[PDB]
Amino acid sequence: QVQLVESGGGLVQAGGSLTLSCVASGRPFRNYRLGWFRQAPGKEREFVAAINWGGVITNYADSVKGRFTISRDDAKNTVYLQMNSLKPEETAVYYCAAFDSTGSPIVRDNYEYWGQGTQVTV
Amino acid sequence: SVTVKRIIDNTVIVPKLPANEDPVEYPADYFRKSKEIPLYINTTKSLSDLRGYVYQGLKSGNVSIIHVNSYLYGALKDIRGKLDKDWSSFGINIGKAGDTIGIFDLVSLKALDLPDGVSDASRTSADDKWLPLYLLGLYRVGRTQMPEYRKKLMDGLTNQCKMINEQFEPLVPEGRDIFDVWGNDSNYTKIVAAVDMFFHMFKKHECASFRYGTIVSRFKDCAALATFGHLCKITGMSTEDVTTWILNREVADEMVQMMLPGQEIDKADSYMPYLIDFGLSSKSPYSSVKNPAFHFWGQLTALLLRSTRARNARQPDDIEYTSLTTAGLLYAYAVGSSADLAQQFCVGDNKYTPDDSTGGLTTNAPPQGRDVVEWLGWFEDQNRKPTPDMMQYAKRAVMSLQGLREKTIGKYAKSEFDK
Amino acid sequence: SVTVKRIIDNTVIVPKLPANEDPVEYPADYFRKSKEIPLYINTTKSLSDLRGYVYQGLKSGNVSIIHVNSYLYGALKDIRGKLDKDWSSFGINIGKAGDTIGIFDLVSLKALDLPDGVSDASRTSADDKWLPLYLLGLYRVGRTQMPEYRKKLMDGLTNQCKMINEQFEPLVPEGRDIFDVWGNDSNYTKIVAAVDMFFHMFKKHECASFRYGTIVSRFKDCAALATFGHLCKITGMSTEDVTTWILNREVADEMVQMMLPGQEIDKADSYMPYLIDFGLSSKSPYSSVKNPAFHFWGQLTALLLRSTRARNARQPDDIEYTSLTTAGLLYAYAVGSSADLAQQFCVGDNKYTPDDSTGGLTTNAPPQGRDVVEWLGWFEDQNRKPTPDMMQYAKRAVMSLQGLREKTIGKYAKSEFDK
Amino acid sequence: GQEIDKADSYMPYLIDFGLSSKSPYSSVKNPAFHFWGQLTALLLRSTRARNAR
RNA sequence: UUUUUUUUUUUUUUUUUUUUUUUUUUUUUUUUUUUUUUUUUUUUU
Repeated sequence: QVQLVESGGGLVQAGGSLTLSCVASGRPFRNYRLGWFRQAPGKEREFVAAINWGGVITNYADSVKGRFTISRDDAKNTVYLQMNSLKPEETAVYYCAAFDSTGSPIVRDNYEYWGQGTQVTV
Repeated sequence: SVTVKRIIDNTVIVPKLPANEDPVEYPADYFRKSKEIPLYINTTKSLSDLRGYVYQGLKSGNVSIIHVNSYLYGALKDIRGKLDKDWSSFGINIGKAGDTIGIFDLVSLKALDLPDGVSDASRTSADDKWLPLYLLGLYRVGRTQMPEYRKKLMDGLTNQCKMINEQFEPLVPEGRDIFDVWGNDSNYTKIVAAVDMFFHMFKKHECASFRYGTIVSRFKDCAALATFGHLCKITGMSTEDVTTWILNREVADEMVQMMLPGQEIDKADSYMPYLIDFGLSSKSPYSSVKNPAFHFWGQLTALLLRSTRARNARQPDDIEYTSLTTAGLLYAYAVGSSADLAQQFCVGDNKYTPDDSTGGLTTNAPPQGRDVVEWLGWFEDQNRKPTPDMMQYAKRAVMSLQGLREKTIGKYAKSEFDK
Repeated sequence: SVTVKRIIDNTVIVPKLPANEDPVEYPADYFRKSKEIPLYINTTKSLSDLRGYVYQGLKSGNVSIIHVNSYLYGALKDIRGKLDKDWSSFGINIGKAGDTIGIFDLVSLKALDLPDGVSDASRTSADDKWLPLYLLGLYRVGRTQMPEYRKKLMDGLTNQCKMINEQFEPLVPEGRDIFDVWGNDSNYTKIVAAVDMFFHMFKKHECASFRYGTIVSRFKDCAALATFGHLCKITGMSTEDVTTWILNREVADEMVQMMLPGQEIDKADSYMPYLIDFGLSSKSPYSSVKNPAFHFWGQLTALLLRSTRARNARQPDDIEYTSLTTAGLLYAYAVGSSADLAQQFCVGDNKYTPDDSTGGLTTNAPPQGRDVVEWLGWFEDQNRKPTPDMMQYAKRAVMSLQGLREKTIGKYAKSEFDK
Repeated sequence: GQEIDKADSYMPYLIDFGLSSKSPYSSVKNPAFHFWGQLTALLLRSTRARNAR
């Protein structure tokens, strides 16, 4: 098993930057995909960004390309994700997810582990 | 390098030969740079997609090694074992406490950065059982170009027939060329090495049969070391005693080369036996290519001491066959004459009491033990020429050998002493 | 472990070899944890359902081992015997007083926690008679990969033809691969071992024929012990006398390994002979794989003493063939020369009276009995080299041997002394 | 001065590079050396010399 | 009339390849192509 803790959320000014982090506990010494998701008020959980295990392959949703950046330090077993140029459409609860393999899916049914999530209001 | 002159006109000559580096890479010199070995793999497609990918790809001549790696991952990802004791190797603590360790805890997972392929349905999870066993077995099958020894595919076919009665090889006869390329993908070798290394620790796992096909990865390109074990077993002498019976300078340099002190060659479960497929080393230090005189010397001495494995051991090129053979003759003759029979168990607390009142001076007789210091002296009393009893002994050992292959030390010894 | 240095530059070297644990598990070390062995079985479906399950499953290539276990249970459940005396083994009192004991009193019944299968009718209770005999016989048939020795299926077919004249094997020729997997189900082996253990006590049962096929479970992976019995029989010497004629250190360690004092190796009816199929031990201590030098030494000595079984005994790998062979030569020569003929019955109370007035000093002659303390001394008087009468004796023993298999100690001895 | 001892040099390819039209190290310009050394090797249990011309 | 290597040139000259290997070794096993129910002349009165 693996536990994920999201950290770094809050409110920010319309147009401001922010960087969420997700800390993994349990078994970090094994293949596990890392992706960020979000869910807006009355909106189904959608994909935001993902990163493979090695830390070379990544992908972003169209709504956030250019702005957001994803990264991971598996030594400290975490995964940061810069969120520059925020917008009130960016307001949602952001979840950190893991699915054990060697890649990063674009769906929410590909993951196996989920954090509790942090609120982000803009 | 010493000055050489031509005596007819005092002209100085510089005898020089072409040089070949061919350096040697030890495993522990890899881990002081990187504290982990990566496995490049693609985790995009799903398991049941890869099953038809490699099944329909196997049935035809086309298959992507990326797909059999990516399929072998998820096909072997949920296999585990509970460690009785800790497991660490070259500064890598793979297992901590009582926590279970999987088959890919040994390596680190990275992402490969695609083959279009072709899919198939109706392929259930009953093929996830043996398709890894198959793909692993073809690594061992596809390393030998002999027509009948490559018929280990019948034993992979059999070992999978044990898993499912109606298993028949999903590969065309031309397939004898299909899995020969798999051994060139670094990640596939990093898979088979992790499978064998895992199943060596967890020995009685229900999936231990998977080790078939990966067992050829253990101590691959490490023959000379196995000849040192075979000699230390056939002679019955300790490693330190056998080490003294090295009388050739080349075998001395090679024996110093193999026994560098920080390569975990004595650990039971270590990364060392898989230094080639893991990529810890590109030129093994324990091969019979970098230790030729040791392979020839130890194998020949074993053969003279009634060995069976040595009858087919291959004779290396460009070594001192004469000096090496004489050394093996004195060694094998010493071990042969000195059986060193000694009483082990007694009944009425009566042991053999040797008689010291034998003073007729039975000199000019070979030594009584297996000490090198005495056999070199006796050999000096023989003018450093093998006595007719030594040559006759070797003839007795090599005669009645039949079915000998060419370029083997069995046919060499037979052709040398049997006349 | 003693310090070794290279004399050219005083450099210290540490000769070390790869290590392999391969520990040894004794049977009595299993019963101090669990005081009973379980048999995992499924008791859901009925007997007459399982009869068609395994009959129609046998006729085809598909059959569930769970169904042949669950069928063998109820098919053998109502078989019994009356104990003349008590029966206990490893702290398990299986039989109490005069009460009858069944075939599954030996193990404890647990529930297996399913195969869909397929059923059949018209199969009466006349197939419950021999279907257990069949399924048990295929365990013995399916353990040998030789094409003509696997034709023990003709003797199972015959032994069931004795039960019912019109019995013909309900298995396809491809079936040569069907029952080869049955030996991997722990509960099936726990069935055959209980059948053989039961029918060893109740010897003249009307269903004792069932022991055919299960007899290969008794002392399975326990060859070296049987070579100790074969040597103690061929030599004609006691176990303690033969134990003294061990002159090799390896055979000493192995002989100490087999003779641990709490494993019931001397009890007539015990759990020890079935320590492998019962799961009491995963690595037998009495195998010719953990006792190689004992197997080679005892088998070779027997062969030199006119043995027939040894003509086909296999030659292990990585042992001291030279020292072991010399030991077997001195032992077999001692037993061969010292027939020790002595008068046993007399008529007019006249016995052979040896003459002690022989004082011409007939020295330099071999000892008169079979004492090791004297033959080691005589052998020392022979400079620890086999005399030409010993080598000639061995040549006399191994010559005229024909039809010898490769890798056997018969062809080894013939190739060693017959020249 | 021909770099016959250097590990990586232009010398081993003096023929295809056109550095030399008649090699100095051939068994055509050094016949007695080829015969002598090859025969001595063969007498010292060589395998390559069994087919040397 | 000849000519008198069933010699021939242009370098060359392992029916040598270096990519690493190298028991037509894999052993998880387990190793009488032994087996038990008596029996044990392909003996008969």
